[PDB]
Amino acid sequence: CDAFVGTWKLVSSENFDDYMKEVGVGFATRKVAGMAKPNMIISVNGDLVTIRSESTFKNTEISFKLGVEFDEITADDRKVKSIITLDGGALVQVQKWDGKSTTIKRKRDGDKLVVECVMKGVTSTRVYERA
Amino acid sequence: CDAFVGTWKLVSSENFDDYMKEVGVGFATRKVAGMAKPNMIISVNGDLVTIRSESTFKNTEISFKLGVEFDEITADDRKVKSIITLDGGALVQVQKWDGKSTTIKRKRDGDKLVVECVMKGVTSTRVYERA
Ligand SMILES: CCCCC[C@@H](O)/C=C/C=O
Ligand SMILES: CCCCC[C@@H](O)/C=C/C=O
Ligand SMILES: [Cl-]
Ligand SMILES: [Cl-]
Repeated sequence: CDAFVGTWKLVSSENFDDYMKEVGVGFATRKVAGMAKPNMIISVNGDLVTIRSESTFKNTEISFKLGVEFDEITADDRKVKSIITLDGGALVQVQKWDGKSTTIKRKRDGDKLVVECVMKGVTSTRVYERA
Repeated sequence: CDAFVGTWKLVSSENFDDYMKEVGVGFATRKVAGMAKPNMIISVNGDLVTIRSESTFKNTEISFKLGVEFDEITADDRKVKSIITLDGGALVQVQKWDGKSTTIKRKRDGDKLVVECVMKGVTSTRVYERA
């Protein structure tokens, strides 16, 4: 799971607004979230994975074990159940809440970390590179 | 558990260096950790409690359920097991790792949030007030 380890900075964002729309994120947060260029810091300690996201918007962190469901408060303040798994080199996170769910796929593409977020057919894609 | 909810800023620190010494935190981190004036953001969402700590030093966050042990990577990068409990108005956190343990008691005193950290008889006390 070490291919993801390191510090990553956002270099491109696509369709993030309609992904957020689909998730139920409100207008004001969408403006601030869409203007942020977060760093994403990923580390592994033994079996424990950690992902820190650092924007002007918010600073969040999740710590989790692969394939063990955990409770999470997302940056837009949803309380979700998440499970994160490693699937052929992609880190795949499923978040469930209030009868909905969204998949967040983190994968390595050349020198890039590509994050694909899907919910109900709406996809957002954010690309990161090492800082 | 709502007495702790809100944003808190550090107003005083006492004996933090020897507490850190006792925990095993290294010289360089002790300098940077001791110069930080963190904000501490506490929220409750249903049964889920969250504590964000925001310094120039690091931004961390733990999310937990009361009385349910969780794995944590501390700001100084120890992997610990923590259990947090509510004991007569004090939020009490025990961290265990490598045969050691330390207790972090968060309590309300008038308008202050008082954090008392103990390990092997060495105590540190940090006082926060609402930001
Ligand atoms: C701020 C809106 C929350 C929706 C999830 C989105 O942030 C995923 C980002 C990944 O980099
Ligand atoms: C940075 C050293 C980690 C040791 C725990 C100490 O930070 C507790 C602070 C509470 O406010
Ligand atoms: Cl690379
Ligand atoms: Cl008060």
